[PDB]
Amino acid sequence: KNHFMGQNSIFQPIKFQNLTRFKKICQLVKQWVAETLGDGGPHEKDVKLFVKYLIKLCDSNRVHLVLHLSNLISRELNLCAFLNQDHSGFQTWERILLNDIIPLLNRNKHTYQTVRKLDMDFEV
Amino acid sequence: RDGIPAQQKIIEKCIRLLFQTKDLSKIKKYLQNEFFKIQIGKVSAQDFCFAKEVKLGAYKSEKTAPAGAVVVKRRINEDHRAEPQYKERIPYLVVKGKQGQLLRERCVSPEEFLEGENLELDSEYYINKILIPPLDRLFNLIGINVGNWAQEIDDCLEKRSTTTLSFLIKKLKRQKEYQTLKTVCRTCSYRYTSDAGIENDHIASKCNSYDCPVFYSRVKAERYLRDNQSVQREEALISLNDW
Amino acid sequence: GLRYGKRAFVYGEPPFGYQDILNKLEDEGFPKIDYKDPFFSNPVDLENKPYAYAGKRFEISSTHVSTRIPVQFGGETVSVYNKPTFDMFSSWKYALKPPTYDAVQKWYNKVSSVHDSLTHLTLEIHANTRSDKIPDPAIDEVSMIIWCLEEETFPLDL
Amino acid sequence: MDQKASYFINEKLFTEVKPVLFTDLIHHLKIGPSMAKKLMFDYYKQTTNAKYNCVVICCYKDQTIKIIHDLSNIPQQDSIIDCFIYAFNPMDSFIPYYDIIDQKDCLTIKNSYELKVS
Amino acid sequence: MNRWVEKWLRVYLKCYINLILFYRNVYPPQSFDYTTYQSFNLPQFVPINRHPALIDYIEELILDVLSKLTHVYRFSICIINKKNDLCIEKYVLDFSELQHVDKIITETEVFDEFRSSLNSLIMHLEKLPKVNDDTITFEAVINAIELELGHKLDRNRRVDSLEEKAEIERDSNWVKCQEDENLPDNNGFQPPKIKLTSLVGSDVGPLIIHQFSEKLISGDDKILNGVYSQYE
Amino acid sequence: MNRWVEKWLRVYLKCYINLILFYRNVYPPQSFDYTTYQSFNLPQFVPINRHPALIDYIEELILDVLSKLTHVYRFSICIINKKNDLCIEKYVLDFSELQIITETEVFDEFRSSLNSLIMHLEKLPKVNDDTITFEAVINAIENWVKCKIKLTSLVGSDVGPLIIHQFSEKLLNGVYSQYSIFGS
Amino acid sequence: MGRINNKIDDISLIGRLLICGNSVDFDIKSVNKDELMISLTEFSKFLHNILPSISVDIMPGTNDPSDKSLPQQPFHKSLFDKSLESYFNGSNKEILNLVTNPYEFSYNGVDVLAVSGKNINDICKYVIPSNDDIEHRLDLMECTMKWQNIAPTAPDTLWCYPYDPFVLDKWPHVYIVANQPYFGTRVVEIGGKNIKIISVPEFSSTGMIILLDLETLEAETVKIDI
Amino acid sequence: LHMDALLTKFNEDRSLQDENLSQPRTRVRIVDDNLYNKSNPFQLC
DNA sequence: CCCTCCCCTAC
Ligand code: SF4
Repeated sequence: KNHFMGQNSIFQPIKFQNLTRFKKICQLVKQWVAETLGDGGPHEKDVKLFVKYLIKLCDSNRVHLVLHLSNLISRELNLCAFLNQDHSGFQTWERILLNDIIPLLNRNKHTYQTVRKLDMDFEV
Repeated sequence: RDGIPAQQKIIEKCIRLLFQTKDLSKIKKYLQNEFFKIQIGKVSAQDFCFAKEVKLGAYKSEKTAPAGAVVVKRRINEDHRAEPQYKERIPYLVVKGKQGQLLRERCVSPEEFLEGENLELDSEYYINKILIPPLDRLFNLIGINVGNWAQEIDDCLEKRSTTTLSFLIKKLKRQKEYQTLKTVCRTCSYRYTSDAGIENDHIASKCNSYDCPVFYSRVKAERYLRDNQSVQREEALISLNDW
Repeated sequence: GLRYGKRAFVYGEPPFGYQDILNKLEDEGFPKIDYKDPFFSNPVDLENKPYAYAGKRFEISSTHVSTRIPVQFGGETVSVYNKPTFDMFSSWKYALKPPTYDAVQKWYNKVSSVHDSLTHLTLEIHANTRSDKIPDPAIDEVSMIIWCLEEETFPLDL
Repeated sequence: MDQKASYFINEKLFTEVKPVLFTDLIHHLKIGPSMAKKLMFDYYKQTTNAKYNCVVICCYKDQTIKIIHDLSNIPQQDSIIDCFIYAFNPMDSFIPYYDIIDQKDCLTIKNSYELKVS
Repeated sequence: MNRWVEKWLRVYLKCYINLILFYRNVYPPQSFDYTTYQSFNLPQFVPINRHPALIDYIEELILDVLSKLTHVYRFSICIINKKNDLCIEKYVLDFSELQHVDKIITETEVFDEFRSSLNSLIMHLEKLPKVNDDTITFEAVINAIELELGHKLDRNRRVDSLEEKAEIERDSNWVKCQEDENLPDNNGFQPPKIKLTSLVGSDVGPLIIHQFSEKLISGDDKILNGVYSQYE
Repeated sequence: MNRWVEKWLRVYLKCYINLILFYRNVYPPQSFDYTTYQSFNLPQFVPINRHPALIDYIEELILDVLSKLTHVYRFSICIINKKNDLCIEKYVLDFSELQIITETEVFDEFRSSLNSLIMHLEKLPKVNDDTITFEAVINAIENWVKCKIKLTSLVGSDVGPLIIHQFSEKLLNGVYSQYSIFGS
Repeated sequence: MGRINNKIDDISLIGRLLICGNSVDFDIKSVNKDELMISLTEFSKFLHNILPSISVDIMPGTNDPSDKSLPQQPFHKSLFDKSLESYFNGSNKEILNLVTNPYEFSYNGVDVLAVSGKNINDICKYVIPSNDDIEHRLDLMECTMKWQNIAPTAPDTLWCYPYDPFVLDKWPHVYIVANQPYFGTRVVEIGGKNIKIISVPEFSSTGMIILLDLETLEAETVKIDI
Repeated sequence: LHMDALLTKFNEDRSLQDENLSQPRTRVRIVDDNLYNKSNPFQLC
């Protein structure tokens, strides 16, 4: 409702798979991580796209959203245990969610003005 | 003692506010609220009674007689035994009248004012004459005048629930207030009756003490309950809940 | 006592003391205590009109920050003339202090065998009147008399 | 039931922070109260991450419906005639919220009188 | 459409602030009362303090924040130690990506989303350690994009209406600050590390709000001393 | 650059000294004018002494300090106990500025520093009457006569060449008495 | 509804539920329509959720939005959620019924006199140095039955009555007085006629329900904790 | 006695019968004979 | 605009 806005809102949300709402993309990610466990593992292209989206989110000072997605994926994996644990899809999903996600949390420590003081200790 | 209790209270409150807080905003807000209450009619009607002692045989002429002398003379005309004693204060109120009518022409007694069906207190006369001059005299020494402050002062039918709730709340508030007043009067009349059942509420209702604010409150509550607006609200409620 | 520093200079003593300041201010022509004149809490009621009566001018102001003059240095008020120039991504704090814990807790917690007197007797009557006419001695008779003697000052104990 | 009630409970407990009652399962899966209690008990097991506070009630011989709070000393143990998990709570404070339920076919005891419209 | 959006935002902010004050022992728990009506229909039985001055302060702060919400993309409540000026806990309400449309999401759905968000906040707050009495205070910090405050009194304008007076009060009631101004200065001897926790946020049609919390959860002595009721 | 810095530093130092003088009891209340002045568009009341001689002395001290700012490294207002000659309290203004920057940034920095000072002074315990004295002390880098702790850092100016740092120190026999300075 | 007890054989025996008053608690002196509307919508939600399984009869109370005199008129058709329009159509009064505060219920041939308890709560507000316990309240109800009137304290209980329904013309089988501090029951025999008197406690405090068996006129109690 | 023992003693051996919900039982019919009889003594205009 | 009559108070 002014000139400084980048969109209909104050800031421009990052669009992933033609989705804008964060709840919708969160539920899409949850459905994808539930369905890909029984497929033997998510496709490499999908994982690369998710990593690119997370990198875009981190570079835009939205590390809280990245932490929320990480917690959602970890909770889904934990709730899927004892039924589909060690079923050749759980292990690959856990390895991806560790290696390609956890180190990514400690990058792009900017808040639109220089860098944040002190160090980050994420809940994960 | 040639004024009214309401003006005494208002001046005392304004002077205390000025002496303690020295803030004229609080005085302005209080005065505006009081003027609005007087205009709307949310007043005791016991604090708007004059009481000046009269000497019936010590007046130059009937034209020079005081306003209370007119009321006393009217009561004497209706009954010769209602002759006041020497230097006895005769209470009276002023009521709304035609433009240009003399002040002594209205001169409503409290007995006549309360029994009068369509008698209304002269809000404009009171607010101007009895309130503005003393407040101006006390406040012109500061540099301000209270006259400016005084002069500055379908869809519902569709929403049946809100309308019926508001009507019910108003009616229940009035009923509860009337019940509390009746209980107070019954407890007071227990002094004479020494009874707690019926034939004590009758005696309590027979009281007409004009020195008690509870009597004025009870009369006002009865008038409100029997008013035409209450009948209008009840008819609207019946129409709304006729579905 | 805190050390002044490795290389510290000391300024001259102030002209006044705690007790001499008010006396010297009174000597200079100002009152010792400048009591607050009548004012307005909010500037809406100021009306921006001169306040006068009988040829005497009255200066009435408000304590609101809108009508408070800026602090002047050297007798000349210092103010900003150019329009403000901002920068992107500025952070701000609300300044105004909330009520304290102690204040809220305090608010919650509170919420001779010799006769030397005159004997006295009092009488009241009840008369049955006709309709509403007030009792009349010529037409209405007395139906009841009530008398009460003052027992405090009544001797003879009959 | 299996693999469905568990998913519904997980979603309603973690995706949105809301207490989950067995009547919610009754309305969702259109199943009897006893089956709902059985599914609540089944979900109560095989859960390594105890991120919820189960709320249980005890039904006595005198029909004394009692919310169990102490969880250590339950008076009149021999008088308990039924015990089940009433709800799953993700927080210490229960304070549930109730709304309009379209109980089209979830009734177990229907009333004699039928509703007439116009 | 902002006639209803502003009311819902006011309700959400009031509930948020009151919950933070209640669960962090900023004010004694006895003053707070569990209620559903606080001049508006609240989403749940939120505890709202009964102190008149505190109620007026919170209402004025919420109205001031809403009056400039167009330029405000982030509103935060800072928990500050009274013994030494230092932010020990920080709760953030992210208003970025919030639709600002003046042109039908109803109230039940918005209140359902608000209930979920406030339930997440309460669940996070309950697990936190308790706070001693008369040792903590709260602060309000907003992150704006393009505005300047404290410069509208340079024109010597005389106010003639209550709206103009409120505007001139709100324009000068804020002081410019710096990011992480209240945080410890990274002494280097076991430096404190800020801890970030993500919470759920409402995603109603017009209202897209994200929320997360921050906590020191560390120290180098003389920090968080005599405020967390020892071990428990 | 320097013009606005000096123009607003004069007023900032005047408000500094007057606030310190009023909030402590070096001079009694009712000798200040806290009703008809505003410092930096701040919502708080700022007191200014009603005695022209003390005001002139403070202004001359400020001008003298600003004249030798390039050589002065520190400036502090020292609170000294009578009958002891011990510095009970100190309010130091560390200077690290280098002699570009707009007037708005300087105004905002000084306004924030003054707000922090007012907030800090409001929380301090009340001191008794006729037991306090103040002295202006300056430090040279590398009317002037050669001469336990509780640090409390306060926000200064950091908007560029202005790197002024503000802090106070603390720590007496019966000087402090707990008891609202504007209530009389 | 049989969800908690799960003994569908015994729960199905409860044909009807009777709400005897005091459904909402508020102060008329300081109350707006918003809070009252919120509480009324909560009550309407309960009624909507429970009406499909059982029939409910509503009775006005002292602090309910109704007149302060004892002969309180039924609840208005409004002040209820829009979801109850079908129940308020007029033809279906066997599921939801709104009645006056004193009302005689002929439940399957058994006459039941019910009052929300303003009469007993009104006699008990006096100090009578010639005679608060559950037995005292039961004796007071027995006296009300014996005296053949329901409101002995007319100035305190009832307002101006046009053209007296409170003088009994027929003795009921069951006498119900609700909103009392305690629960108690007693069978009385006045002139060879047996009358069962029941004192219904409040649900906000001591959240107890009374089950009245119509076949044997025996009352059993059900308690809910938290 | 631990609550887990009570839960596994009661909920484990559930009946799971007479709750088909396809044909729920009808509630006992209780009729108010004064519903349409009118002539309410306590009804005021 | 000014005068007279009446009410009430302060010293
Ligand atoms: S009016 Fe005043 S005096 Fe007359 S009865 Fe009621 S209370 Fe007693």
